[PDB]
Amino acid sequence: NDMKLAPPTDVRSGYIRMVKNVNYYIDSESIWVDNQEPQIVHFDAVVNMDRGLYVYPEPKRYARSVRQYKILNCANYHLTQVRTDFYDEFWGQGLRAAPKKQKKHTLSLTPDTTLYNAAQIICANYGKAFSV
Repeated sequence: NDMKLAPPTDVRSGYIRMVKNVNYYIDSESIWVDNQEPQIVHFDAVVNMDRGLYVYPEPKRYARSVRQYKILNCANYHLTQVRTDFYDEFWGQGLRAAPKKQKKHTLSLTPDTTLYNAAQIICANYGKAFSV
């Protein structure tokens, strides 16, 4: 209490920063385009946080960041949250802790949100070679 964090303002290489959330990044190495349907793209989002989350078995230990596995369908902008892991270092690495069960859901993305601008960037470089 309150265990606040000052998240890094220097962007680690390979990480693509979002406009709306300056602590929300796409991990560039993790991007995988689907072989069967090229419009489907899998990627990790990484969030460096404001406040340590004590999610670990040992409660002296707090996560500095989240790594979330996402699946994006560039045709309809449906975004599936697959998975979430907690890391004790920034940039989704370090000692890992995951929730007891994974909450999974698919959203239909709308304009003017962080996830939707993420999609715009992904689908313009990954699904296809350009935007429209």
